[PDB]
Amino acid sequence: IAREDVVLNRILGEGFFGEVYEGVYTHKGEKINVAVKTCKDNKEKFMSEAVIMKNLDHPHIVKLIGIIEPTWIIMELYPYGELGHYLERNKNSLKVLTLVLYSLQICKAMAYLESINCVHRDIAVRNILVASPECVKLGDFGPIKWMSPESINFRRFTTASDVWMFAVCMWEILSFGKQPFFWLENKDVIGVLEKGDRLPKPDLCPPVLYTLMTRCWDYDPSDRPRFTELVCSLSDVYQMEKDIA
Ligand SMILES: CN(c1ncccc1CNc1nc(Nc2ccc3c(c2)CC(=O)N3)ncc1C(F)(F)F)S(C)(=O)=O
Repeated sequence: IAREDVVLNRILGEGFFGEVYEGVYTHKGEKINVAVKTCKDNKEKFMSEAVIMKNLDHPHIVKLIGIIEPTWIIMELYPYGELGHYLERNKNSLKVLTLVLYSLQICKAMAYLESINCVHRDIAVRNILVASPECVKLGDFGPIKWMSPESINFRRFTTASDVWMFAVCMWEILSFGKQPFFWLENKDVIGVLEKGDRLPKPDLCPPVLYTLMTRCWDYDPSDRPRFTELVCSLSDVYQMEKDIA
């Protein structure tokens, strides 16, 4: 990938390491809309996540097109934008079926990541991209109100703590993008969790799906479902909602 093959058109916004731009990438003459991540120990880490994304090849994880070793990461651009904002715009037209579909698609992403003990740390609707109305994609690697107790208290992140956060993300999806614990300030989140209080069931969320969510919010990380079991469960929730629809 040569920099002459990538034209920058506009700022997309501000990423962890530097600016993100949108532009177009052109070897067969096809014009491809891309997001270009840039970088102002953090350079090497910037590169590490890029190499990881280059090796990931999954339908529900954002696609890396190439890397320009001013180091640019050329990612596929999804113009629909973040899932959170997509949900709030279309909350009156979106059906429960589709919201379970989105959760299942991210869970398939996570299940793949789990199989290589790869902890993601930012499974949140703001970090999920809408590729099409029936396809969401998990964004780049990494939020007190999304984190498990053992991450808030001990800065420990495992696949089990990703499962907790995944259930927080499902809560966000079934809530059409509300922020978890928006009635709480950060300081009293862990206190609330220590007591055994959780997020309440969203109005549109089927009870079977909320039971699954509560299992992911087990204070004990060992008791939480694995992502492989969740995919089967949600596949099961999805087929049922589809039959009702
Ligand atoms: C805007 N930013 C993001 N916010 C949330 C998730 C992802 C990004 C940027 N990443 C991507 N962003 C997009 N598309 C996209 C997004 C957000 C909007 C738009 C398009 C239009 C818009 O108005 N907001 N497509 C692919 C990627 C990716 F991941 F593959 F590199 S930022 C804070 O500047 O980093």
